[PDB]
Amino acid sequence: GKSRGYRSGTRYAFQRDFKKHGAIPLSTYLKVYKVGDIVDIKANGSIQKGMPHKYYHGKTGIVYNVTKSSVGVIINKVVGNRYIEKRVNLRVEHVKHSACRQEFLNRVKSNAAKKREAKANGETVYLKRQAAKPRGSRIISTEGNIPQTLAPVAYETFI
Amino acid sequence: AKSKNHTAHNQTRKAHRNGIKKPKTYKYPSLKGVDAKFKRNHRYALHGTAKALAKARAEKS
Amino acid sequence: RKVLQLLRLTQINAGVFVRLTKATSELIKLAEPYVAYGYPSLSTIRQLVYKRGFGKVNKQRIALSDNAIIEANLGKFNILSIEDLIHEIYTVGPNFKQVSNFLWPFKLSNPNGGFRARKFQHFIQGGDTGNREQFINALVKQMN
Amino acid sequence: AISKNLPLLNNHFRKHWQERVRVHFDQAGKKASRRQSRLRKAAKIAPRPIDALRPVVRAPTVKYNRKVRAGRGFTLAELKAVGIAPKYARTIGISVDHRR
Amino acid sequence: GRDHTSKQHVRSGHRTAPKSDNVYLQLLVKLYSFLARRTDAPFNKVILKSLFLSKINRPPVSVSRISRALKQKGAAEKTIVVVGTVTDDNRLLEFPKATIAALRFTAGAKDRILKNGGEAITLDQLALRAPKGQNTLIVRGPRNSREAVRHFGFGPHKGKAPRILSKGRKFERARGRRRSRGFKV
Amino acid sequence: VNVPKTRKTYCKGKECRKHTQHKVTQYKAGKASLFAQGKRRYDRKQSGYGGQTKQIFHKKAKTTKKVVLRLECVVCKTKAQLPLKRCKHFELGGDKKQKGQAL
RNA sequence: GUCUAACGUCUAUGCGAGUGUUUGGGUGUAAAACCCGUACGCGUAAUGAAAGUGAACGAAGGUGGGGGCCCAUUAGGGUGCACCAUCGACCGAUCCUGAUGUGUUCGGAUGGAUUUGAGUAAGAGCAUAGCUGUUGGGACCCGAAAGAUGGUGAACUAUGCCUG
RNA sequence: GGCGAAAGACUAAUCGAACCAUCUAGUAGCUGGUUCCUGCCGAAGUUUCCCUCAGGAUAGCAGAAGCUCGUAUCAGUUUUAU
RNA sequence: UUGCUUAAUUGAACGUGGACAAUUGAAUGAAGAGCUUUUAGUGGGCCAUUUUUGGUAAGCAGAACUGGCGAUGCGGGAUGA
RNA sequence: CCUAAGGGGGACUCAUGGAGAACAGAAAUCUCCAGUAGAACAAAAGGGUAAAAGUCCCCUUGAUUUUGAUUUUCAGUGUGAAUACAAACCAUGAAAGUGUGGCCUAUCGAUCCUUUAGUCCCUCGGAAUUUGAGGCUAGAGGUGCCAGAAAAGUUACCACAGGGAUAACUGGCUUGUGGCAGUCAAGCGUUCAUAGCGACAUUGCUUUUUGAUUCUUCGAUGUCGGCUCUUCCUAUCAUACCGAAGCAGAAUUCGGUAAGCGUUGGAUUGUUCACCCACUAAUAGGGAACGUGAGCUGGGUUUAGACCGUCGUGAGACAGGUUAGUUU
RNA sequence: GGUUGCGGCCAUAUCUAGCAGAAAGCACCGUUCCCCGUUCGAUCAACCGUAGUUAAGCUGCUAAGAGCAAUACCGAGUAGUGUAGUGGGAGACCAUACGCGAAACUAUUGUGCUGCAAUCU
Ligand SMILES: CC(=O)O[C@@H]1[C@@H](O)[C@H](O[C@H]2[C@H](OC(=O)[C@H]3CC[C@@H]4[C@H](C3)O[C@@]3(C[C@H](OC(=O)/C=C/c5ccccc5)[C@H](C)CO3)[C@]43CO3)O[C@H](C)[C@@H](O)[C@@H]2OC(C)=O)O[C@H](C)[C@H]1O
Ligand SMILES: NC[C@@H]1O[C@H](O[C@H]2[C@@H](O)[C@H](O[C@@H]3[C@@H](O)[C@H](N)C[C@H](N)[C@H]3O[C@H]3O[C@H](CO)[C@@H](O)[C@H](O)[C@H]3N)O[C@@H]2CO)[C@H](N)[C@@H](O)[C@@H]1O
Ligand SMILES: NC[C@@H]1O[C@H](O[C@H]2[C@@H](O)[C@H](O[C@@H]3[C@@H](O)[C@H](N)C[C@H](N)[C@H]3O[C@H]3O[C@H](CO)[C@@H](O)[C@H](O)[C@H]3N)O[C@@H]2CO)[C@H](N)[C@@H](O)[C@@H]1O
Ligand SMILES: NC[C@@H]1O[C@H](O[C@H]2[C@@H](O)[C@H](O[C@@H]3[C@@H](O)[C@H](N)C[C@H](N)[C@H]3O[C@H]3O[C@H](CO)[C@@H](O)[C@H](O)[C@H]3N)O[C@@H]2CO)[C@H](N)[C@@H](O)[C@@H]1O
Ligand SMILES: NC[C@@H]1O[C@H](O[C@H]2[C@@H](O)[C@H](O[C@@H]3[C@@H](O)[C@H](N)C[C@H](N)[C@H]3O[C@H]3O[C@H](CO)[C@@H](O)[C@H](O)[C@H]3N)O[C@@H]2CO)[C@H](N)[C@@H](O)[C@@H]1O
Ligand SMILES: NC[C@@H]1O[C@H](O[C@H]2[C@@H](O)[C@H](O[C@@H]3[C@@H](O)[C@H](N)C[C@H](N)[C@H]3O[C@H]3O[C@H](CO)[C@@H](O)[C@H](O)[C@H]3N)O[C@@H]2CO)[C@H](N)[C@@H](O)[C@@H]1O
Ligand SMILES: NC[C@@H]1O[C@H](O[C@H]2[C@@H](O)[C@H](O[C@@H]3[C@@H](O)[C@H](N)C[C@H](N)[C@H]3O[C@H]3O[C@H](CO)[C@@H](O)[C@H](O)[C@H]3N)O[C@@H]2CO)[C@H](N)[C@@H](O)[C@@H]1O
Ligand SMILES: [Mg+2]
Ligand SMILES: [Mg+2]
Ligand SMILES: [Mg+2]
Ligand SMILES: [Mg+2]
Ligand SMILES: [Mg+2]
Ligand SMILES: [Mg+2]
Ligand SMILES: [Mg+2]
Ligand SMILES: [Mg+2]
Ligand SMILES: [Mg+2]
Ligand SMILES: [Mg+2]
Ligand SMILES: [Mg+2]
Ligand SMILES: [Mg+2]
Ligand SMILES: [Mg+2]
Ligand SMILES: [Mg+2]
Ligand SMILES: [Mg+2]
Ligand SMILES: [Mg+2]
Ligand SMILES: [Mg+2]
Ligand SMILES: [Mg+2]
Ligand SMILES: [Mg+2]
Ligand SMILES: [Mg+2]
Ligand SMILES: [Mg+2]
Ligand SMILES: [Mg+2]
Ligand SMILES: [Mg+2]
Ligand SMILES: [Mg+2]
Ligand SMILES: [Mg+2]
Ligand SMILES: [Mg+2]
Ligand SMILES: [Mg+2]
Ligand SMILES: [Mg+2]
Ligand SMILES: [Mg+2]
Ligand SMILES: [Mg+2]
Ligand SMILES: [Mg+2]
Ligand SMILES: [Mg+2]
Ligand SMILES: [Mg+2]
Ligand SMILES: [Mg+2]
Ligand SMILES: [Mg+2]
Ligand SMILES: [Mg+2]
Ligand SMILES: [Mg+2]
Ligand SMILES: [Mg+2]
Ligand SMILES: [Mg+2]
Ligand SMILES: [Mg+2]
Ligand SMILES: [Mg+2]
Ligand SMILES: [Mg+2]
Ligand SMILES: [Mg+2]
Ligand SMILES: [Mg+2]
Ligand SMILES: [Mg+2]
Ligand SMILES: [Mg+2]
Ligand SMILES: [Mg+2]
Ligand SMILES: [Mg+2]
Ligand SMILES: [Mg+2]
Ligand SMILES: [Mg+2]
Ligand SMILES: [Mg+2]
Ligand SMILES: [Mg+2]
Ligand SMILES: [Mg+2]
Ligand SMILES: [Mg+2]
Ligand SMILES: [Mg+2]
Ligand SMILES: [Mg+2]
Ligand SMILES: [Mg+2]
Ligand SMILES: [Mg+2]
Ligand SMILES: [Mg+2]
Ligand SMILES: [Mg+2]
Ligand SMILES: [Mg+2]
Ligand SMILES: [Mg+2]
Ligand SMILES: [Mg+2]
Ligand SMILES: [Mg+2]
Ligand SMILES: [Mg+2]
Ligand SMILES: [Mg+2]
Ligand SMILES: [Mg+2]
Ligand SMILES: [Mg+2]
Ligand SMILES: [Mg+2]
Ligand SMILES: [Mg+2]
Ligand SMILES: [Mg+2]
Ligand SMILES: [Mg+2]
Ligand SMILES: [Mg+2]
Ligand SMILES: [Mg+2]
Ligand SMILES: [Mg+2]
Ligand SMILES: [Mg+2]
Ligand SMILES: [Mg+2]
Ligand SMILES: [Mg+2]
Ligand SMILES: [Mg+2]
Ligand SMILES: [Mg+2]
Ligand SMILES: [Mg+2]
Ligand SMILES: [Mg+2]
Ligand SMILES: [Mg+2]
Ligand SMILES: [Mg+2]
Ligand SMILES: [Mg+2]
Ligand SMILES: [Mg+2]
Ligand SMILES: [Mg+2]
Ligand SMILES: [Mg+2]
Ligand SMILES: [Mg+2]
Ligand SMILES: [Mg+2]
Ligand SMILES: [Mg+2]
Ligand SMILES: [Mg+2]
Ligand SMILES: [Mg+2]
Ligand SMILES: [Mg+2]
Ligand SMILES: [Zn+2]
Repeated sequence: GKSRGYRSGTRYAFQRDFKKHGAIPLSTYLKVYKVGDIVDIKANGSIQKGMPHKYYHGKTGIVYNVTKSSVGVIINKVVGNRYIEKRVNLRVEHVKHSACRQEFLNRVKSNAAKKREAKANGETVYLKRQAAKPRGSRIISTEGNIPQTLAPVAYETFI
Repeated sequence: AKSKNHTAHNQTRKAHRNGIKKPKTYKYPSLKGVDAKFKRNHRYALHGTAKALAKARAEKS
Repeated sequence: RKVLQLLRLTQINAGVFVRLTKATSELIKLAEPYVAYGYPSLSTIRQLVYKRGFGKVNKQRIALSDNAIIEANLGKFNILSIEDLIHEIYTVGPNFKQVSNFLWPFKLSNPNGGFRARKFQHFIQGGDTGNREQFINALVKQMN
Repeated sequence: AISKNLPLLNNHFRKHWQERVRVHFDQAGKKASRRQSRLRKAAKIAPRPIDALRPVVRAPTVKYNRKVRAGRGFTLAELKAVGIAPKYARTIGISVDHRR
Repeated sequence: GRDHTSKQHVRSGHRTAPKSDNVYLQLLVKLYSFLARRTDAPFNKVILKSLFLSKINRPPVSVSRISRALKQKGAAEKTIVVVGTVTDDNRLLEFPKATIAALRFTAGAKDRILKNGGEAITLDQLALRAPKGQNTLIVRGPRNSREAVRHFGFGPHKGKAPRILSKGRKFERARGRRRSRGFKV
Repeated sequence: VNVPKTRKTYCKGKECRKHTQHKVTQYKAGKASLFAQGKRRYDRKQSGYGGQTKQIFHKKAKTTKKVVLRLECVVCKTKAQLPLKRCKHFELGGDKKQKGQAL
């Protein structure tokens, strides 16, 4: 007999973290979610109402609806050869703001401040990010660092 | 008799000939499922908003 | 396969220029079992561009037989000559992307003198794939 | 047996329908013979008209009330009003309807 | 061998000629094949393309739509171009004086345009008074009001029209359209 | 299963439109009338020759039935029906549980 | 892998809020061609089980895009059909409210509702033809073991009888 | 139906239901076959339902017709952040 | 702007007006992107590396990813899906 | 399965251990300390839970009403189940709040028909009244093969369409099993591991067993055995030449090269196999489509006739016994 | 800086054993008519701030403390793993090549930080 129930295979996924069981710290209930916010979904095993399905555990999406104790999140789920918009109702215990917004919103502010300062200075500044490039030339001083010559060591048994 | 029970072989090939395609995004998403109390009120705020803007342009004509 | 397609390497003995960053380096690492690559000398670049240099103009593979073709397609990037293009490639310039994408992938022949006894193993282990660094110049001399 | 997005049809061809196919090849021939018979009847009874005088009557039902068409015969009251006996009227090219 | 990043030997997927063998429709494309080839005016390239379209791709344009199109601000004397038939609308209370260039006019449309002081010219007459399509306004008919589109994309909870021959309470109204008869889709 | 003989639920009658006290009774299927059209059609179909004309169910699988409560409002006498889950045993207004007593 | 009846998509054509002459009538150089019209079919209104009711707040709506056209002068602005996403308005059903009134049980104004329709929102259809696809037909061609109706056999043979 | 000292035997080389003609071109998810050339594109044996398991429907894979547009913003890939 | 929300002049959503101009905010590629209708065949599969289950095992039976054969000739493995 | 084992609130803290108290003891009841849950939460298991979700107490019926959206299975159809709101009416608590059944993951059911409830509304079509009937909305009566026919057997008298998509021979992979052989050497062998043996282990070989599988053959490869005849293998029974011995002789046993050469006559049995009698130098074991049926024979098996026993109500069944049964 | 009330993160804050703690606060502490709750004013309820005490709670310090946290020329580029070859090996398995890279172990260091309001030697 095959078993494919709603919470099948969630033995470890829906567990609380080790030494992190019990009551929810109330910052979870004090956070404010607005329509358009990006939130990660991670199911709390101790709150059984409003739990996401195991598919959305570990997924990240956008809030589209705000209710008394829950938020609505839009997830794009792959079904065959296209994506389908899934609209999941989640209590805020299973939701956390995505930390990817605050870095990108910070890169926008930093770009704006430098650009307006080069404009103030009558100069130019380049803002496109670049991947790490190969390192330049350099000179190695040997004062205190004359090279030590190594050789492969013979075979030994240590038991 | 007895046959093959299940296999996902060749299924990712079939999904990637023309699919695994991201849906298009639009400036206004559909508001299906948003709270009815807000949605009823969002109707009156927009209709009234349209009234104020209509009068401002009717002056400027 | 997708990585090689994105490097415009869609046939055997096809050659392309890559500016080493981290993104393009990890790309080449993905294609490593199927490519031989290395650090090209200035003369190797010149020989490639002179003999097998073609441009992509309105999606067509056109021989670089006159500096006017190069000017008409890369003058907004300050390339007015075949030597401007070679200079922009060799000392990787601010417009390396446009200049290298305008260049159609080089279609080399097989080496005169052959490959090693078995190609598809790293150059370090006696094969041909992976980074050979300065011996790519000898290989291009064999194949171009 | 059922396939695609198509309308569901009711094609009543489960009997021996091919034994009961009437193809009207003789449309033109019967038209011509009808015309010749009609000419024959006219030359037989000339100059008396081939058509009896028909009354004018309202069409029944709520759908055809507005329309008026040719009836079958003039009522006995109508013929009485013009001083023609029905027995005599049938002999002078007038149609009678005892039912209306 | 090649690792093809796209399908090889693919036709463009656009009409390059009318499907029609009407000799007079191809004479107009011959005029606009020349115009699209030589004037650099974007109007002429659109007309040549529009002359290739099929019948369902050239919906009839009512004379009321042209009336509403002429009611745009600063459009009272623009020249209306309809690549197709312009039909009449007996629901209008009034029609302006207008110049309309079309492939065809219906009798009511032609009478009403000329009765109200307007002109009903063909597209070749247009190409002489406006070889670059200056001060024009192209009107296209409704493409999605066609009956066949009612049944396109039919499915559960899709709200389209079933393909059905008869209409009534006994025809596809019980089970699957009603919660008292099972479910509703 | 033990259900009290009274209950305070919503009354849908227009006069009440509120929770009233409702008498609880077990619903009983009425006697099948001989002039329901399906019985009229069934009797005509079975007549004559041809044998049994409609199917007869045999392959019983359920061992219970859904118990239905008839809730009649004491204010307006409007009846309401509530189905319960499948129970093998069911009493109305039985002896309430006594927790703590000995065997 | 056919023909036919009825159909889906696409395309060409005629006319177009209409369309279809051919049931029939006229006519004829006679199954042709030519001509005629009342009706009728489909379309032009939907929705509800039904009684029934029945489509403009507005320039027949607003927003973000939108080819083309207009003014410009890189840019920018105006106008923006078709079409896309979205929010509204209107008609029918359902539920709620229930004005003046009244065959005092009828009437249903007004204002609403995460409800609902194969609807409106300046018509798009009708008709002919072709390929392809659908269903019924023998149905791409050939093929059962069987079932039914009506008839012909006891010159073989089984059994009775008659005469040898 | 007959007939059977009984074998399901015999009933015109036909018998666990004769022969003749018709219904009848009986039906067949099963066999077999299915007729000229070249050009371009080009699969599936997987999902769900089915007295479903040699079959259908359904989605997918494929072709064809195109239509709206013309670099708009996409990717069987990398980088960075999370 | 609102008939929702706040003790509120607080907020929510959608807006008017103003500021930030081509390094408009990583790489690489892009025979361009988006969209629609309709229909065929198919719905027995098998193999190789690796992960892997039953089994002493099997040229056995069953799954995971990819690539193949099927549907494919050509050079090599003598011969061989 | 549950009127609470549902809902709300409140109070308390569980398993277990130590130290103590008449009868009283390992277990009765009482006390303190310790006690992260080592318990309890209907039922499988997992997750979850400590001023609680557990234990106890108080009050209750939200296990109620109208319909929409969503998640899982998914075709993004149905069913089941669940989630978050909208609009009511309520319960509880000082309150914030919570409550749309069971802490979460299983605990279930279409069309047609009937029955009940609701609206007391629409229709019975020439017009009314009242019965009756028919409509609209929600439940119930059920399909467990659970997307849901109404259903007992036999055929050894048999038929048809097919299938090597699938069994009964050979053949192919495997070699558990069967058979044969090694290595290590604790023991046996009067002493003495290895003359001859050899446990516990362990590595193999073979395809003369039986399994396992289902690749070939179902538009057919004649299925047992015997007779006849040829050939091949060696894991050698005899014969030749030799090595070893717990080889005095005789006999015997172990081994090497060795398949050149032979390996029988009979009673019973269809037999293969078996078992006896007897000769013999010896009466070894096997393969060749389990060699060999257009070579035979046809005793067995396996059509139809028939008998018995057991089984079956019966038609009939038996891989049980018996007899007769076309070898092109 | 101490202290109280309400807290955020929820052991660098916990556990065990000692010792210390000014001022204020907190606390133990006294009483039972009243509201209230118990077998028991022990808990809960109410009253007094009067009669007493820092003994306890609490706070801080001590401990090669247990536990916890952080760091690393610690272990270890080890185990494992993505990719490659007509590499090795009868096989079991192993080496190499381009990449990614633990856990335990060991050593060292640390033992709450802090928001709003009020108050104090
Ligand atoms: C004696 C007996 O046991 O046989 C009865 C038969 O007599 C009975 O016939 C009834 C007959 O049944 C039918 O014609 C079918 C109607 C619906 C189908 C089926 C039978 O009932 C189902 C099955 C199932 O529920 C039942 O089973 C119904 C039981 C029933 C009993 C009495 C009256 C009505 C229904 C679904 C819930 C829906 O209804 C349905 C889809 O299968 O209907 C007539 C009105 C009755 O007169 C008639 O009852 C009598 C007295 O004879 O039907 C039952 C199914 C049988 O079990
Ligand atoms: N009047 C009903 C029938 O109509 C038939 O004719 C119908 C068909 O010939 C023709 O079919 C058209 C089709 O060509 C066109 N491309 C699309 C259109 N929807 C179809 O019409 C269809 O829908 C209409 C209702 O809208 C039905 O009445 C009609 O039967 C059906 N064929 O449209 C006609 C409209 O009825 C026949 N004359 C006959 O069977 C009968 O008269
Ligand atoms: N530091 C680089 C790494 O990149 C990793 O992932 C990067 C890519 O490898 C990965 O790409 C995956 C691709 O592997 C997978 N096969 C398909 C998937 N659609 C891609 O996903 C990505 O692209 C989609 C749109 O295509 C976007 O939603 C998004 O940028 C990202 N999820 O997603 C990232 C690119 O955006 C991880 N994010 C993380 O380990 C780390 O950031
Ligand atoms: N444990 C942190 C998780 O790892 C994520 O991503 C980590 C891995 O998943 C990711 O691995 C990527 C892989 O996704 C991708 N498909 C292929 C890529 N080669 C891998 O990257 C690997 O190699 C690159 C250099 O080539 C290194 O920079 C990287 O550290 C290494 N893991 O590299 C990251 C190394 O930390 C994110 N870094 C982080 O936000 C997330 O929480
Ligand atoms: N209820 C019993 C049935 O009623 C029959 O007669 C009934 C019918 O004439 C009529 O019943 C109508 C019916 O026409 C119609 N098709 C359906 C409608 N729901 C019925 O209505 C009836 O039933 C509902 C249900 O509870 C009641 O609320 C209501 O008071 C009652 N009139 O009203 C009568 C009952 O008041 C017979 N009396 C009886 O033989 C039959 O079994
Ligand atoms: N030697 C083993 C195998 O034997 C096979 O041949 C057959 C025989 O060895 C053996 O057949 C036996 C038979 O020996 C015996 N005397 C009678 C038995 N009815 C037969 O078959 C029996 O065994 C087979 C195999 O498991 C199964 O079908 C079943 O258990 C049973 N029918 O099993 C095989 C199939 O029946 C293969 N043909 C051969 O290639 C292979 O070597
Ligand atoms: N041929 C091979 C061998 O011959 C052997 O033969 C046996 C005897 O015939 C022989 O014994 C001797 C023989 O050595 C010698 N050279 C000749 C003498 N006549 C034999 O004598 C033997 O046979 C005679 C006659 O029948 C008897 O009377 C006497 O009892 C018997 N010992 O030696 C064996 C002792 O029993 C055996 N049959 C056997 O080992 C084997 O078959
Ligand atoms: Mg629950
Ligand atoms: Mg299958
Ligand atoms: Mg299965
Ligand atoms: Mg040479
Ligand atoms: Mg080629
Ligand atoms: Mg319209
Ligand atoms: Mg909808
Ligand atoms: Mg019908
Ligand atoms: Mg339901
Ligand atoms: Mg009768
Ligand atoms: Mg009778
Ligand atoms: Mg009858
Ligand atoms: Mg009958
Ligand atoms: Mg029945
Ligand atoms: Mg029965
Ligand atoms: Mg008409
Ligand atoms: Mg219409
Ligand atoms: Mg209004
Ligand atoms: Mg409405
Ligand atoms: Mg409703
Ligand atoms: Mg009323
Ligand atoms: Mg509405
Ligand atoms: Mg046939
Ligand atoms: Mg027959
Ligand atoms: Mg029959
Ligand atoms: Mg007869
Ligand atoms: Mg005789
Ligand atoms: Mg008789
Ligand atoms: Mg017999
Ligand atoms: Mg005979
Ligand atoms: Mg036949
Ligand atoms: Mg191709
Ligand atoms: Mg079924
Ligand atoms: Mg099967
Ligand atoms: Mg079949
Ligand atoms: Mg087959
Ligand atoms: Mg098909
Ligand atoms: Mg199919
Ligand atoms: Mg198969
Ligand atoms: Mg098949
Ligand atoms: Mg095939
Ligand atoms: Mg190949
Ligand atoms: Mg070859
Ligand atoms: Mg070989
Ligand atoms: Mg409980
Ligand atoms: Mg309770
Ligand atoms: Mg509590
Ligand atoms: Mg423990
Ligand atoms: Mg324990
Ligand atoms: Mg809705
Ligand atoms: Mg669904
Ligand atoms: Mg569902
Ligand atoms: Mg389920
Ligand atoms: Mg529920
Ligand atoms: Mg309240
Ligand atoms: Mg509530
Ligand atoms: Mg409910
Ligand atoms: Mg079930
Ligand atoms: Mg039911
Ligand atoms: Mg019913
Ligand atoms: Mg009943
Ligand atoms: Mg009924
Ligand atoms: Mg009547
Ligand atoms: Mg009545
Ligand atoms: Mg069962
Ligand atoms: Mg079934
Ligand atoms: Mg099923
Ligand atoms: Mg048998
Ligand atoms: Mg016979
Ligand atoms: Mg087979
Ligand atoms: Mg073995
Ligand atoms: Mg041994
Ligand atoms: Mg000894
Ligand atoms: Mg076999
Ligand atoms: Mg054969
Ligand atoms: Mg033969
Ligand atoms: Mg043979
Ligand atoms: Mg030997
Ligand atoms: Mg010897
Ligand atoms: Mg020999
Ligand atoms: Mg003998
Ligand atoms: Mg014998
Ligand atoms: Mg054998
Ligand atoms: Mg044999
Ligand atoms: Mg032979
Ligand atoms: Mg023979
Ligand atoms: Mg034989
Ligand atoms: Mg012979
Ligand atoms: Mg025989
Ligand atoms: Mg015999
Ligand atoms: Mg016998
Ligand atoms: Mg016999
Ligand atoms: Mg027998
Ligand atoms: Mg005999
Ligand atoms: Zn009431």
